[PDB]
Amino acid sequence: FNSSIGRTAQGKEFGVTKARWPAKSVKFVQGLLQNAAANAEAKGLDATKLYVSHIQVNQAP
Amino acid sequence: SHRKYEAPRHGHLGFLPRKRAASIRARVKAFPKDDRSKPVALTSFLGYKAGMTTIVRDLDRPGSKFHKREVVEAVTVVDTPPVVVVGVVGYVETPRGLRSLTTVWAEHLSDEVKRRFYKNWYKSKKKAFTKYSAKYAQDGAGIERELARIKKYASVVRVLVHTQIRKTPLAQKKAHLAEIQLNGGSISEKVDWAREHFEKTVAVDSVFEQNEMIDAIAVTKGHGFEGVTHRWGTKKLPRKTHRGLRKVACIGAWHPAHVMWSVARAGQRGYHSRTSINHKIYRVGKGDDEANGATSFDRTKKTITPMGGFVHYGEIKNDFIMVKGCIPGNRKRIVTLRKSLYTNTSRKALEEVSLKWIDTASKFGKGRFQTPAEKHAFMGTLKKDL
Amino acid sequence: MGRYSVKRYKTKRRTRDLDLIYNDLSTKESVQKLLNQPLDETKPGLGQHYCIHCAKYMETAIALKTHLKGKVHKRRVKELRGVPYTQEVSDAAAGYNLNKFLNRVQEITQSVGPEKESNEALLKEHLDSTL
Amino acid sequence: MRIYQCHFCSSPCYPGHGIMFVRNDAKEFRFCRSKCHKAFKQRRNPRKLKWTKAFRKAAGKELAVDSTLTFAQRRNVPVRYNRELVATTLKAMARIEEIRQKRERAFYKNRMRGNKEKDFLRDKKLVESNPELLRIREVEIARKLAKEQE
Amino acid sequence: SGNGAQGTKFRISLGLPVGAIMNCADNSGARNLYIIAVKGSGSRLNRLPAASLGDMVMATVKKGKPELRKKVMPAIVVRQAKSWRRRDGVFLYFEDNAGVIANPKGEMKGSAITGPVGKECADLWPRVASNSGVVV
Amino acid sequence: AKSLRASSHLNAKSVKRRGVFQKAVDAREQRISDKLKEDLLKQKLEDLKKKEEQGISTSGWRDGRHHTYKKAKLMKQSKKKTSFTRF
RNA sequence: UGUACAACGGGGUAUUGUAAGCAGUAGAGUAGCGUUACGAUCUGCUGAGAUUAAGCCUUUGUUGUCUGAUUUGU
RNA sequence: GCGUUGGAUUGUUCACCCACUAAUAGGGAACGGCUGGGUUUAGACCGUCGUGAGACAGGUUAGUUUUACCCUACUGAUGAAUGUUACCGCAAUAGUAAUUGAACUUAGUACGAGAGGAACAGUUCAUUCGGAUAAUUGGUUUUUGCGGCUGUCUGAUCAGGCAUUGCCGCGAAGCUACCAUCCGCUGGAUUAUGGCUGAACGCCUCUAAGUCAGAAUCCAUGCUAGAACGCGGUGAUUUC
RNA sequence: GUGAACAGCCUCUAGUUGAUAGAAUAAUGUAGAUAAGGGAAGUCGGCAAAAUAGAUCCGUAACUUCGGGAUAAGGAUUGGC
Ligand SMILES: [Mg+2]
Ligand SMILES: [Mg+2]
Ligand SMILES: [Mg+2]
Ligand SMILES: [Mg+2]
Ligand SMILES: [Mg+2]
Ligand SMILES: [Mg+2]
Ligand SMILES: [Mg+2]
Ligand SMILES: [Mg+2]
Ligand SMILES: [Mg+2]
Ligand SMILES: [Mg+2]
Ligand SMILES: [Mg+2]
Ligand SMILES: [Mg+2]
Ligand SMILES: [Mg+2]
Ligand SMILES: [Zn+2]
Ligand SMILES: [Zn+2]
Repeated sequence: FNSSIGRTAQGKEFGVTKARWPAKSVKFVQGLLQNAAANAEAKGLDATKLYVSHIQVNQAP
Repeated sequence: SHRKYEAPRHGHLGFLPRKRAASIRARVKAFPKDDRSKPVALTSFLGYKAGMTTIVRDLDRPGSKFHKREVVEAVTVVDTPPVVVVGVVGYVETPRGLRSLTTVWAEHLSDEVKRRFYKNWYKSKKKAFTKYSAKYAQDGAGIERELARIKKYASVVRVLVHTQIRKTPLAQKKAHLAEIQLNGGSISEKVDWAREHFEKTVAVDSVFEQNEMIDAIAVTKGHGFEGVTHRWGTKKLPRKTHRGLRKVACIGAWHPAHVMWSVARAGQRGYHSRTSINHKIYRVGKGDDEANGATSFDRTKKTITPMGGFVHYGEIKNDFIMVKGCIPGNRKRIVTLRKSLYTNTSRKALEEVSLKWIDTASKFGKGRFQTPAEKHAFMGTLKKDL
Repeated sequence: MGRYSVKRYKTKRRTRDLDLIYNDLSTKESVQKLLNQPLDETKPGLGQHYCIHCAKYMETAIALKTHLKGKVHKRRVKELRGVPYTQEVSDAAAGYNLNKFLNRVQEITQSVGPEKESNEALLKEHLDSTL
Repeated sequence: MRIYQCHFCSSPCYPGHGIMFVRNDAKEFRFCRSKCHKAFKQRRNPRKLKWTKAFRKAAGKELAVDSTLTFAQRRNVPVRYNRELVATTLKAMARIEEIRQKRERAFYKNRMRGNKEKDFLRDKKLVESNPELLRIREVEIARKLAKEQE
Repeated sequence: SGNGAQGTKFRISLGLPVGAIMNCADNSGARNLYIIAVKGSGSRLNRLPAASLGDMVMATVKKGKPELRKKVMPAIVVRQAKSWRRRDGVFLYFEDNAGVIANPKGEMKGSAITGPVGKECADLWPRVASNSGVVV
Repeated sequence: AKSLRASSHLNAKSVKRRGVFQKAVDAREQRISDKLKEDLLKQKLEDLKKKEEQGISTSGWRDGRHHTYKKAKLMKQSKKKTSFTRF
């Protein structure tokens, strides 16, 4: 979803030209990440070996 | 149907595309034809454009209305410190054109030219050519073999030189490196000259002299995105024309159902490679001359530098080339000065220039005085002097 | 640069210079010629009613009288008092032809000055009597 | 080739500088700057504008009559070229300029004598008229000296 | 560069386009000259032919003698108010634009010229220099 | 008028070019060569004065690095079938 | 960790046009008793004062700064 | 190949005059975007016709249509990947540009009863176009840099606010002007044509075989870009 | 307060400081200005802009229903003390 987006030099890390800084989306995803970390800690999993093995976003009503 | 009134088209179709140049240093696309009878000589030189000033010239031009009279002319000053020879490249001829066969470098390179190979100099370990320099040990085998290869196979010999940018007032510390073709004796003689001149400097008066015609090769001043009116010289549309008057009214009215490549469009102006020819050298000034801005008519002991220095550039402390008129590029830009590609047959190429006066007033305003001593002599004693 | 000064001091709208007016007022013959002008159909007032100090034609003698009873005319008359400031003054200020400037100044002080003053006085009384 | 003097402000006019206006009586007016040219077009008085040499000479800010100021004048009767005369002239010009600068410095010093006396009298009157601020100054200096001591 | 002109002419800033009115500096009876064409002018779309100092124009007399009016005559520009550069090193201009009536060979109709005459025009035209009392 | 590419004008230009213009070019070239030799000699003298205080077959490969790189490049071209001259 | 970089400061180079404060015997006159009071303005200290890179030049001064993040192998 | 103009005129111009100029050639890509004539609907008046509603042989005047952010084309600008990264280059292909007049000398010579009157070679400027450039001149000013003016407000001085950049003068820097300055070339192959040798055809013939020159023509030299899937030379190549 | 003035501009009492923000300053726009020399050569057409402007004094034609035209036109001036 990138038609008519400005270009930036910070996209060269991922080999693109179009990149942005969506603060609201980042905050929501950060909250979910913190919650997942808390759930793993309650389960007793090693926090240094955790990786995001599944993430899925679809459209709400 | 046909256009009612004829007019020449706007713009030159041979300078297309009007895009930004690939490098800030303009490429030399052609060198003078090599004559094997002549002694070895360089075909070009590198300088930095400092600014412009004014001269008075005593003209000797038979048949002219200004014969035996004075003329006021504009000149451009190019700061030209000696370049340093650091390499040699051999070129062979193939059915696909000229191909570089091998390159030989000098044993020791300075940090000025080492910085050209780095994007982040302050963080690097500065390892460039550190293993290449080890090939000069124990009689320099390998170096000798590559020089012999150039002698045996090359048809063109170029010498790699770099500018001494530390001598200029420029804030940039990275030097400029370029190939200059050697025109002179045999291929072996060119190779011997380059090898004996490794790590040595060449001054501008050992390439050019006074009253010579040269060519200026440089990238023009950039201007960014520009409309058609100033990009191509089109006429403005009448006042309050709908959708703008700084346009072309009709970009197409005929069958091809396309926009032609020959129609003026808005886009980049400036920052193009340009080669202008036949600029006469008015002075080859030495940097150690205390009065390189003085003439036989003007006895004022002064240098070429105007009061307050050249605007946005600074003082001239090295050898300089004063050519008449203007050259492409702006102040502090690197420029390449090339020998003429042909024997010019105009009398202006044979004229001898005698300068009567060189302007050294301040370029930072309406400069009225040539020297600070003259300014103090005119004004007198100020309040802070007593 | 600004529009008022541009459209007042355009070259095509230039006025006569103060040194020229001083030369006109210095000699009695010039004053007589400027007072007795030939009838010109292109001039205001048929070339009559001419103020020499301001170098200006009036449509009527009453207009000339009102002009004489005014501060603009007084301003010009005050301007026309001293040395006319030719190029020799600026040359002397720079230090050039100082003796020539001094000779001109003493000539103005001795001979040209009082004659011009007497001519101005005679012109003033003539205008007061006739107007 | 010749250095001209500005009609308005007497500044030197070098070749290719300023602008010239020719009047109907063949009088040339050379101006070193657009500033002087526009002042002339507005018909301002250079003897009333303070930044001009004409005003300075008229008001006595710098000396105007001297022996060193009579060596330069327009030469309407040329002389035959003589190499030794040219060399003598070239040395004499430097000597004359040095002497003129010395005399200008002396003139300015004579003009500005008395300033020290006036400034001293003003300072003395101010010190006499401000007793309370001096007491504040003494208190501040004493506190600073006590701080330095301890 | 015109018939009767002596030698080549170097470029001068153009001051008088077609439609301009200049003063008449000779004594033939004309008061002003109205420019209708410029001799030797170039061809370019939308560009007005313009005269400079020393150029020959075709002019009609607007103010002057009735016998002198209602005809087209050659004229030479001797003064212009647009500043132009002399190669000796100064830009200069006159108070007014002024010209003199001449024939196609460059010979003056009058016998004298009043007011200053530009050096360029006087050196270009020998008859102007012969009839000029003030040359710059 | 005669164009820049007019044959007779170019012939007259060549006749002129063979004379004084070429002679002046040759004299300038000789002077510049002499100045270049003088500059080299002066640099040699300065280097000697500075040091006063202090005191062939072209066959085969160029080097082992070149041999390894070129052999690997040709092997890669043969394996990937992207050679210009060899099937 | 240096012909290091920066923020200030200094010196040039320019633009404008003579700062604030004090004083005078200069000031058309008028009022009270030659003096004083008011007084546009004039004169002196004063080419003074102000600005000067933000895309000007230069720098023996003062005060600081030098550091994090990501990726890349035949 | 390269140019082919500036204007007057609508009681009509399906054109005609004046001038400049080297010259003011003809035409196609429509006639198989702004803008005036014109398909201009509702208002109105005059004329002709009609018994009338009305229509016209007609004449005059006034009268809202308003994309683009889509695809493509065009102009410029980035960019993944083939070990990485950096520097110096080559040139397939594409584009291409210069133009006209005058002047000195040749010369008052050739030619010519006279009146008149050239050119090549050697030199100097300018028209149109193109590419740059800002030393100088001019223009521009939110440098709100300096100064001044009106009205009001901060008690006065000083120092300042507001007046939709208040107004006036100068004004560096930058930008910019045929309103400023500079620069814009030389090798092969040809056309028309003029020839050589020479048959056809025991004469002859520039043509048939062969061959010499020759146009602002062509292809190059030179100039611009550089294949993002064309290429070469060279430097360095990681200690957790 | 200025001013003829409930005009325009500035201020006291009282009342607001609301209208998505931040960063840069390409082209083209919308709104507003300045420009050498010439002065309608532009254009179907002076469209649009520019120029004029308050007040005091002098002066003011044809025509006319005698009431007007008329601020006709054209000129001189304006601060402070
Ligand atoms: Mg958008
Ligand atoms: Mg241009
Ligand atoms: Mg400057
Ligand atoms: Mg047109
Ligand atoms: Mg209707
Ligand atoms: Mg010839
Ligand atoms: Mg105020
Ligand atoms: Mg034959
Ligand atoms: Mg590529
Ligand atoms: Mg204008
Ligand atoms: Mg018209
Ligand atoms: Mg037209
Ligand atoms: Mg009327
Ligand atoms: Zn008067
Ligand atoms: Zn001046």
